[PDB]
Amino acid sequence: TTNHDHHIYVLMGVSGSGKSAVASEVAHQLHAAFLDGDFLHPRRNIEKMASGEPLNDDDRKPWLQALNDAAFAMQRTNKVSLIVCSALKKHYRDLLREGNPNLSFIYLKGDFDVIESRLKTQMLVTQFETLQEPGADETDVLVVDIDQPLEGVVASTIEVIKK
Amino acid sequence: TTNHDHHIYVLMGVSGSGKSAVASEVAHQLHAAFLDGDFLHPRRNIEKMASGEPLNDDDRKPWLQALNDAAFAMQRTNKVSLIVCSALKKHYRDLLREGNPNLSFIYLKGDFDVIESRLKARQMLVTQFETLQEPGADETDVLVVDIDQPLEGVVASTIEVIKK
Ligand SMILES: [Cl-]
Ligand SMILES: [Cl-]
Repeated sequence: TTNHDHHIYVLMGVSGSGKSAVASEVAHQLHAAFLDGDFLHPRRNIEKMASGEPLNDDDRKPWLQALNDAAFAMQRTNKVSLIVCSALKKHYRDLLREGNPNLSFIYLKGDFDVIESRLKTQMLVTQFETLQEPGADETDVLVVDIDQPLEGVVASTIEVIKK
Repeated sequence: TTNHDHHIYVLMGVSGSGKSAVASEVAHQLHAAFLDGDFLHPRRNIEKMASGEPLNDDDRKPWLQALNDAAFAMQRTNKVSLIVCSALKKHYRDLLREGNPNLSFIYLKGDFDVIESRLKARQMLVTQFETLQEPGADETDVLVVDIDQPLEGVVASTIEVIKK
């Protein structure tokens, strides 16, 4: 039931890296399916998040699981699928990869100053702390330079789904 | 924690009535948020479908819960949220309504002739119209939109209805 011709792109990166804005535009340009993963967070996680707490590994497990099922669902009937999901850790990425050999990552990149100077500084401090940038041991990960205008980021995102 | 200034629109109707393609154009045209409900079925249902097995109320219960949750999550940070769900039974509509007084439906409506032919160009269909319970006078949060129009026409009509 995996359609190896079909593909899922997880747009990943810290909060404020413009993930949603990119995925939406790219998806309209490409007529792709699009799922903002924030929406799948379980009520508990949002309470915690909204209250001002940063989540941990076990808060995210059930969420990542939910993204995994939705990628599977989406690759059934869409040639190209986009999922916004921060996927900060390598272990989280692995959870998304399971049973999804046709799923890969677009890492919308930038460092602390760019992002901050793009915009709660603390939230942002903790994301970068949690971020584990994917090394040479993750073959299915492409990177986009977000130190550019939205339109250029979208286009680089496009040239990478089409490369 | 519902936010009454924000609103969720669920596009209902039988498969082939164009739900997803309409929602996308509207969502993009309105900088609105958009969730195609099909993507939230559990593995369970998706494996079943892969086996040409058409679902019953039970397969749908957890799917509909998941949707209800997404609706709520979506309305935290979006003035306008769009969700695609065929939602043919009244009981499913109420299942979406729970805790979401701020969610209504856009019933994308057309006779069988009109959807039949959209499908051929892409049995379940007859069955579908069969399962479809049309929302009566007692469902007050239901707007209807005629789909025997050019898609741009249908898109324009769904926006008209949301701005009402
Ligand atoms: Cl972001
Ligand atoms: Cl449809």
